[PDB]
Amino acid sequence: GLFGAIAGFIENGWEGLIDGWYGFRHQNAQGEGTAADYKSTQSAIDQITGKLNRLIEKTNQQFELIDNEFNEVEKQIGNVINWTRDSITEVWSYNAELLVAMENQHTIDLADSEMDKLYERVKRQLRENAEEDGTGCFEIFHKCDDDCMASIRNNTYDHSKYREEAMQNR
Amino acid sequence: GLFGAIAGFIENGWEGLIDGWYGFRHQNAQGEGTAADYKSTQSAIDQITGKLNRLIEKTNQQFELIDNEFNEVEKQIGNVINWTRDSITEVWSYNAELLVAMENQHTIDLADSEMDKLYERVKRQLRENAEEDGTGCFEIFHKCDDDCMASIRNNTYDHSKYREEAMQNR
Amino acid sequence: GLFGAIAGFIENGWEGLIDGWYGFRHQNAQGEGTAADYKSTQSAIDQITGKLNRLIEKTNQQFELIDNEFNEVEKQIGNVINWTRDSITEVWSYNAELLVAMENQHTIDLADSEMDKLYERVKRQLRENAEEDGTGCFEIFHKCDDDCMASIRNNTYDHSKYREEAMQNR
Amino acid sequence: DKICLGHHALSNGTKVNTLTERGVEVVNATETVERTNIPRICSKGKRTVDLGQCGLLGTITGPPQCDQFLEFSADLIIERREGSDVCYPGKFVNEEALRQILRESGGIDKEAMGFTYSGIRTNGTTSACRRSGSSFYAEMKWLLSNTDNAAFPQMTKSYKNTRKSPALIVWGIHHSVSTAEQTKLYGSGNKLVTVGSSNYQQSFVPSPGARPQVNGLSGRIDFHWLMLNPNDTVTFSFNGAFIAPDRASFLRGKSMGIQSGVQVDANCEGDCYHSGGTIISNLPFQNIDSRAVGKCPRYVKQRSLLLATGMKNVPE
Amino acid sequence: DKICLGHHALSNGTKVNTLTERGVEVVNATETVERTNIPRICSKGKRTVDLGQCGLLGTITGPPQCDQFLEFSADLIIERREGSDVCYPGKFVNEEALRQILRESGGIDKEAMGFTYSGIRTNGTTSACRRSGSSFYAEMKWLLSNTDNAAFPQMTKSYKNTRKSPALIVWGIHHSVSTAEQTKLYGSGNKLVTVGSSNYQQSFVPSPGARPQVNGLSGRIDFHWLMLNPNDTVTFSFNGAFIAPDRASFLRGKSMGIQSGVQVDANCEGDCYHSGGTIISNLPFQNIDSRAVGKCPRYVKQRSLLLATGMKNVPE
Amino acid sequence: DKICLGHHALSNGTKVNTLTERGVEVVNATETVERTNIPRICSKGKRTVDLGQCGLLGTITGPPQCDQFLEFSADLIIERREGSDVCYPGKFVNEEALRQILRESGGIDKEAMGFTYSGIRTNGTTSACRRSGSSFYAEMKWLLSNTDNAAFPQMTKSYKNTRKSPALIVWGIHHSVSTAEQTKLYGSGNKLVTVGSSNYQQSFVPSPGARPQVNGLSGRIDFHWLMLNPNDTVTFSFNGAFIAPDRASFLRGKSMGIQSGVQVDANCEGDCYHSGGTIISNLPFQNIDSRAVGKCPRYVKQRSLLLATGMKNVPE
Ligand SMILES: CC(=O)N[C@@H]1[C@@H](O)[C@H](O[C@@H]2O[C@H](CO[C@]3(C(=O)O)C[C@H](O)[C@@H](NC(C)=O)[C@H]([C@H](O)[C@H](O)CO)O3)[C@H](O)[C@H](O)[C@H]2O)[C@@H](CO)O[C@H]1O
Ligand SMILES: CC(=O)N[C@@H]1[C@@H](O)[C@H](O[C@@H]2O[C@H](CO[C@]3(C(=O)O)C[C@H](O)[C@@H](NC(C)=O)[C@H]([C@H](O)[C@H](O)CO)O3)[C@H](O)[C@H](O)[C@H]2O)[C@@H](CO)O[C@H]1O
Ligand SMILES: CC(=O)N[C@@H]1[C@@H](O)[C@H](O[C@@H]2O[C@H](CO[C@]3(C(=O)O)C[C@H](O)[C@@H](NC(C)=O)[C@H]([C@H](O)[C@H](O)CO)O3)[C@H](O)[C@H](O)[C@H]2O)[C@@H](CO)O[C@H]1O
Ligand SMILES: *[C@@H]1O[C@H](CO)[C@@H](O[C@@H]2O[C@H](CO)[C@@H](O)[C@H](O)[C@H]2NC(C)=O)[C@H](O)[C@H]1NC(C)=O
Ligand SMILES: *[C@@H]1O[C@H](CO)[C@@H](O[C@@H]2O[C@H](CO)[C@@H](O)[C@H](O)[C@H]2NC(C)=O)[C@H](O)[C@H]1NC(C)=O
Ligand SMILES: *[C@@H]1O[C@H](CO)[C@@H](O[C@@H]2O[C@H](CO)[C@@H](O)[C@H](O)[C@H]2NC(C)=O)[C@H](O)[C@H]1NC(C)=O
Ligand SMILES: *[C@@H]1O[C@H](CO)[C@@H](O)[C@H](O)[C@H]1NC(C)=O
Ligand SMILES: *[C@@H]1O[C@H](CO)[C@@H](O)[C@H](O)[C@H]1NC(C)=O
Ligand SMILES: *[C@@H]1O[C@H](CO)[C@@H](O)[C@H](O)[C@H]1NC(C)=O
Ligand SMILES: *[C@@H]1O[C@H](CO)[C@@H](O)[C@H](O)[C@H]1NC(C)=O
Ligand SMILES: *[C@@H]1O[C@H](CO)[C@@H](O)[C@H](O)[C@H]1NC(C)=O
Ligand SMILES: *[C@@H]1O[C@H](CO)[C@@H](O)[C@H](O)[C@H]1NC(C)=O
Ligand SMILES: *[C@@H]1O[C@H](CO)[C@@H](O)[C@H](O)[C@H]1NC(C)=O
Ligand SMILES: *[C@@H]1O[C@H](CO)[C@@H](O)[C@H](O)[C@H]1NC(C)=O
Ligand SMILES: *[C@@H]1O[C@H](CO)[C@@H](O)[C@H](O)[C@H]1NC(C)=O
Ligand SMILES: *[C@H]1O[C@H](CO)[C@@H](O)[C@H](O)[C@H]1NC(C)=O
Ligand SMILES: *[C@H]1O[C@H](CO)[C@@H](O)[C@H](O)[C@H]1NC(C)=O
Ligand SMILES: *[C@H]1O[C@H](CO)[C@@H](O)[C@H](O)[C@H]1NC(C)=O
Repeated sequence: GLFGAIAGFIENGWEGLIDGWYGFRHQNAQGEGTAADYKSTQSAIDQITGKLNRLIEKTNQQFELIDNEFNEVEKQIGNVINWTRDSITEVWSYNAELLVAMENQHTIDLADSEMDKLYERVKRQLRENAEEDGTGCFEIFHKCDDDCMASIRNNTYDHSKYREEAMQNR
Repeated sequence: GLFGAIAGFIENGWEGLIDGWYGFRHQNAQGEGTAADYKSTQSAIDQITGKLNRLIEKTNQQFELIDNEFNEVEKQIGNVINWTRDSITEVWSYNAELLVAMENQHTIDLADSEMDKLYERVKRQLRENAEEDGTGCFEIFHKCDDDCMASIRNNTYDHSKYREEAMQNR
Repeated sequence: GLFGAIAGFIENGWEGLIDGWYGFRHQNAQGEGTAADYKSTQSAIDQITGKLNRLIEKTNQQFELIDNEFNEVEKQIGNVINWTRDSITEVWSYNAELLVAMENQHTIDLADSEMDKLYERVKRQLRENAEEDGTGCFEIFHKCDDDCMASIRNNTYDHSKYREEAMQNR
Repeated sequence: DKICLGHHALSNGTKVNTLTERGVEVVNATETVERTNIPRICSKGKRTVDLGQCGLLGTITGPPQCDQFLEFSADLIIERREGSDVCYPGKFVNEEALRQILRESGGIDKEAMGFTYSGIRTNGTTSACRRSGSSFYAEMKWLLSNTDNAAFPQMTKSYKNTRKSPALIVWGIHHSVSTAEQTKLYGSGNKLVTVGSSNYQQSFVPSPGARPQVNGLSGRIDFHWLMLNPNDTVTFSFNGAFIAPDRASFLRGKSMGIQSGVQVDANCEGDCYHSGGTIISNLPFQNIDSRAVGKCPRYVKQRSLLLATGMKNVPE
Repeated sequence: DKICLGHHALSNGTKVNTLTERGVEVVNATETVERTNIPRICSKGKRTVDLGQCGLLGTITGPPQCDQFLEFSADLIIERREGSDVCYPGKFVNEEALRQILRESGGIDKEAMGFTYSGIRTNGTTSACRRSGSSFYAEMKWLLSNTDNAAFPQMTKSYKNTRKSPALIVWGIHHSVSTAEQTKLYGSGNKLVTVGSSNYQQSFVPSPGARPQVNGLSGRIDFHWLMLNPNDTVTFSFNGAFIAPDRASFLRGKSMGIQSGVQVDANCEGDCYHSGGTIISNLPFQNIDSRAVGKCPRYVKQRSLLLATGMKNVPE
Repeated sequence: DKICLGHHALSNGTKVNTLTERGVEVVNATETVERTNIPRICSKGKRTVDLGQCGLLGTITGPPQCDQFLEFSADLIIERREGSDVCYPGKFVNEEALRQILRESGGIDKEAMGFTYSGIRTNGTTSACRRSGSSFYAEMKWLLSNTDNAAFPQMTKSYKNTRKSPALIVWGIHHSVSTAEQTKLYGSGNKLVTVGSSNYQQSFVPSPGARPQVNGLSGRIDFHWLMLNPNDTVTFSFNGAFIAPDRASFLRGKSMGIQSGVQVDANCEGDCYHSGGTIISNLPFQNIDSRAVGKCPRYVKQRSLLLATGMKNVPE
């Protein structure tokens, strides 16, 4: 994708993450744990389902028969009709192929985007108390227990409380 | 948007900012002030008006009457004509809906993009003499008077002059 | 572009860089040197050539004559035919213009994107041992010889080896 | 010591196409092209008329197989392969245009023309039209000369449409098996039938001669028609060889007409129909039949076009 | 202590649609679909011919209401509902094709055919064509038999197009009220008119009989036509019942033809026209009339499609 | 002290268009609209039939210039401006429809109808059809009356299509120069030719009269046709003025037909053709000819539409 996180600086996805699309997997003194990020999962899902509601509709435009399967119409008019129908088929076949391709490109980039936005959000919370690993991980210098991880996941992590510790640990 | 600034890490817009699209609102010892960023406002405006000049044109392609409102043409040819016109209407109605939707998506992302580019520009100027708040604010450790703010707004802020001060203030 | 690197925070391109699309130009005690980044060059080239393989195809849909250049058909049917053909020409002329324009926008943004991804990759490697200049340059505080530059270019630069030096040099 | 961001993934993804790439795997994807047919005509909630052995144009003239269809009413009209417009061998001039008018008519209402005849026979029948013995088209009258070889006198008959909608008028021209048998039925000489309306001018001289035996008979009847506007008058000057209208048809409203060889089904609803059945789908495209009618997904040549509904799949 | 980045916003935005969402509010938006009609035909700078009571096809044959239109010249031709192509009741065979030719002709230039007649009458008139008393189509001649019941002798008359562009040739066939009155005008027997050109072969026997009274008369004239190429010759063999061309029409250049029931206006300019008026707009789409002609925005079914011209609106 | 990132650039770029901008310069770009014509018909690997002086419809009736084309076979059929469908001046009714049928026929196979004649002449010829002296259409027979002014007796002849594909049947109607010369050839009276098939009903009375001299002759032959289905029978009742079919045509398979005035070339291959030649290209669009046929790029009005294949060019 255009934002270089999915199939980018993050090596791969997690098959264990069945809770949501995006998540945190932490490592500390109390072991290892994993949890989904609701907010980002939801932004992606909503935007995608929004694409669907737009495309999954049929028009109220009625078309009637202009030729006959049981009793062939005059050849000249029949050939004009077939030519016209074939031309229209060529137009819609093109439109459908382009629509789906450009939608799929945008879907993939948008998903990649949401991951990046989540990644950056966490960086801004952890200001100065952490560093960029480079694989989608934040090395935390101060002691961060499970309670501390939960504060990160839920937008309540006060950096100033631990700032002195992690600063010194530089 | 895809860049996560507008309706993203920035909480909301400013109704007081009538000068331009994007701007700086600062806070210091001398109080509070606000001003527009010309360069970013202009990149967005130019790119948007460029979309418009492309779409707001009509073709030089002339079409003539093939049927008659006062004196109905023969029914068979009349039905082929109506079917053909209705098919074309279906094509253009689709094209117009898709064009506007994909343009609007791109406009919104592009506006979000320019805000992000402006945000990053300032970060690079302020290297090491400031930190990311996380709401679209740079906390400046050294003393930055109105004269100092103007240097930031106008690409003349020499970070090395204040580096020693703000570094110590870590 | 949307990512603000090409014709953005990087001032301009390099006419000397004939090796690839993107590259590193370094400066140190041993002088100055330049080299292409294969990986990013290749991502851009592959994605672009992928656009081409999609567009450079013609359909297997055969169309036959419905009118006559040597012996004009009846005027009424002839005018319906011309009107129908002209309508289709109007559709494809529109489609072609939009396709190329939206492809070109995406190509330019994608190229800008790859440059940004490369820029960020290097930043993550150099964590704490360097700073953002703001023109697309990393000022390295510790001594980095040509051997050291090659380690950066090839994803083998161990930051922890030089960390103590560059940290002190803050 | 650390906290890591990631995303979900599967062992196997679903391949889809993008602007840049063919067959990139994503977490989930859905089909945009309908391939599922229902092999029935889904007519739940619709006034439906299945013509079976009655041809659509037969509803206007009335051969025996169309007796129960002379004044039908419908939202949906179904023509069948076994349908026949005629009993006595013949065809309609400008047939397909008339079919199109009738397919969307919403059915027909009939009204007496009020023609009275003097000095001629009106009772002409045949073995091709069977209603317990010989008969004729229910809405028509086979006008003959009083006795064999007798002169068919130059006649004038007129009809004014005194209603608010166009009247459909139909008349036949009989082409006998020989020049002799034309004289037997209608007397000798050059038989000329003329028809004139404000929108319309035409004339009809017959043409006796040997056709191949259809329904056992070598004669033909040419059916003709026009749409007579409100307050307009139509006049019939004829010298013989004329199959006169008894009733006129008026159109009830709106309908859709289809051709099909599958059964009707009042348990499923659908608005998109083709000869093999009904396409029920909200998908924007279909690859079932390019001649589908009603309110349909757009026909496209591709079997399948998958739309990504998930991120790119990057497995372990 | 701090410096903050932000963007502008309003209390209320303008709702628009995207790929992902319906009704997202943005700072500013503009309409891409034209809904504003001008209820006049905007003809500023254009040679305009408003036919009024003259029917377009009447300009070729010349009934009294088309006398001032026999050699007109135009960029823009306007047909009106009150127009009539005929004085003496009748119609043109292949009428709509001829209209299309004439709508874009740029008008017509006329030239004498140079037919001379001997042994017949050429002065035939009627009360339907009024030019202070009885008259006839200005560009035609009603050819009659010298006296009542007199033989109309088998005639040959020819005309060579000696010009660089196609000639438009028109002739009429008279269908009298009775078989008697055909004999009165042109003598008895089977009247046969034949016409032959390098592109063209056809024949015409008339058909007398009673039509309803139009303009007080029950007779009809069938007008027919062909396009005679440069250096090509056309021959008229006729035995009566023939309305002969006096002049031939040549096409001046290029025009556009429209139908409308609104006034002409030389104060506004426009290139897109419909019967209710003119669409003046640079917008790429219109929802006013799908049958609009000229150089138009594309007709679409949606009333409105707003295009964002500002960022997303995120209010306080 | 430092390491810098950058990208490549040129002094001069290639201008292209985007959604936002006109003429942005990029590093590299390629054309999406084909402008290169090959001024030959590229027929490598295709069974090709260049008709030259033979008109396509002449292959069915057989004037001298079509003698080598009576049973041709082809994937690609080429009509030329110099082509002529006739020797004896005349034309086909419904000509263009027949051309379309023949263009994609894959050629024709011929078979004897098996008509036997008694009490009439079958040897009728002319100086217009030259095969070392006077001749006639190879696949037809000019049916005449035994001697001058002799009655042409009312005849019946029938033909059953006993094959698995539709038969193409063609017959002519002779229109003599005068009413006299019609009587000379076929006797006096009203000549009536009738034709009847399960799909088909029509009749033909001729029309003698003076046409202009084409090929030195003022007579015309009207050629007519129908498609006779498998197991169906067609009957010909005629009283004279009839050009009878000797053979019937069957369609071999599939072909494409084109019109062109350039040479054939078996060294280049192509699937998209127009009168000026062949468009060989993989580009999705072409601006050469909107009436190009075969498998073609889409015709568009723009000369050129460049597609960026490189990043934006930002020079020093
Ligand atoms: C009654 C009489 O004088 N002769 C009878 C023969 O005609 C009859 O031969 C059969 O004729 C059949 C055709 O008969 C009809 C028909 O269409 O069924 C009978 C209709 O009454 C007559 N209708 C009118 C209005 O004239 C109709 C009409 O003449 C023609 O259809 C018009 O072309 O003909 C049929 O051809 C049989 O194949 C043929 O054998 C014999 C048979 O038993 O009986 C005679 O009494
Ligand atoms: C003059 C004469 O001998 N008889 C007069 C009656 O004919 C006339 O009856 C009226 O006839 C009207 C039709 O008259 C015309 C016409 O079209 O106006 C007169 C034209 O000169 C004649 N033109 C030619 C070339 O023959 C024309 C033509 O015969 C027919 O239109 C062709 O169908 O007829 C009309 O029908 C009136 O309604 C009818 O009363 C009476 C009336 O006063 O006067 C007699 O002197
Ligand atoms: C043989 C005879 O009695 N008289 C000869 C004149 O007819 C002839 O005058 C020339 O006639 C030419 C037309 O001749 C044909 C033709 O088409 O070439 C001859 C055909 O055999 C005849 N075919 C049939 C089946 O009848 C054909 C036919 O009558 C008409 O084409 C039908 O319209 O006519 C041509 O018109 C010449 O321009 C004309 O001079 C003279 C000439 O030397 O010789 C007489 O012996
Ligand atoms: C127009 O196209 C239709 C098909 O869409 C042609 O009809 C088919 O013809 C083939 C071969 O002739 C048959 O096998 C099919 O049964 C037909 N299908 C249908 C739905 O009718 C038709 O021949 C074409 N028209 C002309 C004039 O060629
Ligand atoms: C083709 O469509 C036109 C409309 O675009 C039909 O004409 C309209 O018919 C309705 C009802 O019959 C009238 O109320 C309108 O006045 C007509 N509008 C116009 C612009 O003519 C027309 O009937 C259709 N053709 C056929 C053969 O049905
Ligand atoms: C339909 O369009 C064709 C062109 O695509 C017209 O034919 C051209 O006519 C012009 C002027 O009449 C000639 O100079 C060209 O030689 C023609 N080109 C071709 C390819 O035939 C044609 O006239 C139009 N049809 C009608 C009925 O007007
Ligand atoms: C992965 O492979 C198996 C092989 O049997 C296949 O059945 C399955 O559908 C694949 N998974 C997905 C999600 O397509
Ligand atoms: C995957 O997409 C399908 C649409 O075909 C949908 O029914 C389903 O909800 C989706 N499943 C998951 C696990 O996301
Ligand atoms: C038809 O004419 C009658 C007069 O008898 C009148 O009542 C009716 O309104 C007219 N209708 C139309 C459509 O002209
Ligand atoms: C917001 O609300 C008012 C209510 O009267 C409405 O009139 C106004 O148009 C709205 N503002 C915008 C910019 O649409
Ligand atoms: C908003 O857009 C309209 C187009 O409808 C334009 O006239 C105007 O310049 C714009 N106004 C502002 C304040 O941006
Ligand atoms: C028509 O023929 C004449 C010979 O009299 C000649 O001058 C003229 O150029 C010809 N025009 C064409 C188009 O053949
Ligand atoms: C730049 O300018 C020269 C002027 O001669 C021109 O020929 C050349 O094509 C240009 N370069 C490119 C890459 O277009
Ligand atoms: C530039 O694009 C052209 C396509 O027109 C291609 O042939 C060539 O490989 C490209 N050249 C370079 C130097 O990238
Ligand atoms: C035509 O009829 C014959 C019977 O003689 C039969 O063999 C053949 O199968 C029939 N073909 C069709 C298509 O009906
Ligand atoms: C039909 O009517 C006539 C009376 O004009 C009568 O003579 C004849 O017998 C009738 N025919 C039949 C079969 O009832
Ligand atoms: C018309 O012309 C003829 C001369 O052939 C003449 O006898 C007759 O009186 C003329 N008619 C009129 C009304 O002047
Ligand atoms: C053509 O055939 C007839 C026999 O019916 C014969 O008399 C005549 O001479 C033949 N004509 C020619 C030119 O051989």
